[PDB]
Amino acid sequence: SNLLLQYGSFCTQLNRALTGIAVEQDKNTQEVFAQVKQIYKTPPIKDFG
Amino acid sequence: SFTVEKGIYQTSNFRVQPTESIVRFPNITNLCPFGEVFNATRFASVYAW
Ligand SMILES: *[C@@H]1O[C@H](CO)[C@@H](O)[C@H](O)[C@H]1NC(C)=O
Repeated sequence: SNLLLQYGSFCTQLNRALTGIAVEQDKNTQEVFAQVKQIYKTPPIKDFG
Repeated sequence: SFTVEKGIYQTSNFRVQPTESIVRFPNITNLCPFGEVFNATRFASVYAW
Protein backbone atom coordinates (compact mmCIF):
# COMPACT_ATOMS: atom_id res chain seq x y z
CA SER A 1 0.00 0.00 0.00
CA ASN A 2 2.81 2.42 0.84
CA LEU A 3 4.35 1.60 -2.54
CA LEU A 4 1.00 2.04 -4.35
CA LEU A 5 0.54 5.46 -2.71
CA GLN A 6 2.27 7.07 -5.73
CA TYR A 7 -0.31 5.65 -8.20
CA GLY A 8 -3.18 7.48 -6.54
CA SER A 9 -3.97 9.32 -9.76
CA PHE A 10 -4.27 6.04 -11.66
CA CYS A 11 -6.57 4.55 -9.04
CA THR A 12 -8.64 7.74 -8.82
CA GLN A 13 -9.23 7.78 -12.58
CA LEU A 14 -10.09 4.06 -12.57
CA ASN A 15 -12.65 4.57 -9.81
CA ARG A 16 -14.00 7.67 -11.57
CA ALA A 17 -14.59 5.70 -14.77
CA LEU A 18 -16.29 2.86 -12.91
CA THR A 19 -18.50 5.28 -10.96
CA GLY A 20 -19.48 6.95 -14.23
CA ILE A 21 -20.49 3.58 -15.66
CA ALA A 22 -22.47 2.76 -12.52
CA VAL A 23 -24.39 6.05 -12.62
CA GLU A 24 -24.97 5.57 -16.35
CA GLN A 25 -26.73 2.24 -15.73
CA ASP A 26 -29.27 3.85 -13.40
CA LYS A 27 -29.69 6.66 -15.92
CA ASN A 28 -30.39 4.12 -18.68
CA THR A 29 -33.04 2.40 -16.57
CA GLN A 30 -34.64 5.76 -15.74
CA GLU A 31 -34.84 6.84 -19.39
CA VAL A 32 -36.24 3.49 -20.53
CA PHE A 33 -38.84 2.89 -17.81
CA ALA A 34 -39.50 6.14 -15.88
CA GLN A 35 -40.96 8.09 -18.82
CA VAL A 36 -44.45 8.19 -17.30
CA LYS A 37 -44.72 10.43 -14.22
CA GLN A 38 -47.96 8.88 -12.86
CA ILE A 39 -48.51 5.29 -11.71
CA TYR A 40 -51.81 4.51 -13.42
CA LYS A 41 -53.84 1.66 -11.93
CA THR A 42 -55.60 -0.94 -14.04
CA PRO A 43 -59.39 -0.54 -13.87
CA PRO A 44 -61.39 -3.02 -11.77
CA ILE A 45 -63.50 -3.95 -14.83
CA LYS A 46 -61.80 -5.58 -17.83
CA ASP A 47 -64.48 -4.77 -20.43
CA PHE A 48 -61.94 -4.11 -23.19
CA GLY A 49 -64.23 -5.25 -26.01
CA SER B 1 -9.78 16.30 -2.28
CA PHE B 2 -10.62 18.30 0.84
CA THR B 3 -14.27 18.76 -0.26
CA VAL B 4 -16.79 16.07 -1.20
CA GLU B 5 -20.01 16.97 -2.99
CA LYS B 6 -23.36 15.35 -2.27
CA GLY B 7 -23.56 11.68 -3.17
CA ILE B 8 -22.48 8.14 -2.35
CA TYR B 9 -18.83 7.13 -2.74
CA GLN B 10 -17.09 3.76 -2.80
CA THR B 11 -14.19 3.95 -0.33
CA SER B 12 -10.87 2.22 -0.82
CA ASN B 13 -9.65 0.46 2.30
CA PHE B 14 -7.51 2.45 4.73
CA ARG B 15 -9.03 1.61 8.12
CA VAL B 16 -7.74 -1.78 9.32
CA GLN B 17 -4.26 -2.04 10.87
CA PRO B 18 -2.82 -5.30 12.27
CA THR B 19 -1.31 -4.98 15.74
CA GLU B 20 -0.14 -8.46 16.80
CA SER B 21 2.09 -11.08 15.18
CA ILE B 22 1.95 -14.89 15.23
CA VAL B 23 4.97 -17.14 14.67
CA ARG B 24 4.31 -20.86 14.19
CA PHE B 25 7.35 -23.03 13.36
CA PRO B 26 7.91 -26.78 13.80
CA ASN B 27 9.26 -27.54 17.27
CA ILE B 28 12.70 -29.12 16.73
CA THR B 29 15.37 -29.36 19.43
CA ASN B 30 18.55 -30.61 17.73
CA LEU B 31 21.10 -28.04 16.63
CA CYS B 32 21.98 -28.45 13.00
CA PRO B 33 25.32 -30.24 12.37
CA PHE B 34 27.42 -27.20 11.51
CA GLY B 35 30.50 -28.93 12.91
CA GLU B 36 30.18 -31.95 10.62
CA VAL B 37 30.24 -29.84 7.43
CA PHE B 38 32.41 -26.85 8.48
CA ASN B 39 34.75 -28.49 11.03
CA ALA B 40 35.27 -31.72 9.05
CA THR B 41 38.78 -33.15 9.26
CA ARG B 42 38.99 -33.78 5.50
CA PHE B 43 36.98 -32.43 2.57
CA ALA B 44 36.40 -34.16 -0.76
CA SER B 45 38.06 -33.51 -4.09
CA VAL B 46 36.21 -31.16 -6.42
CA TYR B 47 35.65 -33.89 -9.02
CA ALA B 48 34.19 -36.29 -6.41
CA TRP B 49 32.38 -33.56 -4.51
C1 LIG C 1 34.83 -25.78 15.10
O1 LIG C 1 36.26 -26.06 15.53
C2 LIG C 1 36.76 -25.05 16.47
C3 LIG C 1 38.16 -25.44 16.90
O2 LIG C 1 38.99 -25.51 15.77
C4 LIG C 1 35.86 -24.95 17.70
O3 LIG C 1 36.36 -23.92 18.56
C5 LIG C 1 34.45 -24.62 17.29
O4 LIG C 1 33.62 -24.66 18.47
C6 LIG C 1 33.91 -25.57 16.29
N1 LIG C 1 32.59 -25.04 15.79
C7 LIG C 1 31.41 -25.91 15.67
C8 LIG C 1 30.10 -25.34 15.15
O5 LIG C 1 31.47 -27.05 15.96
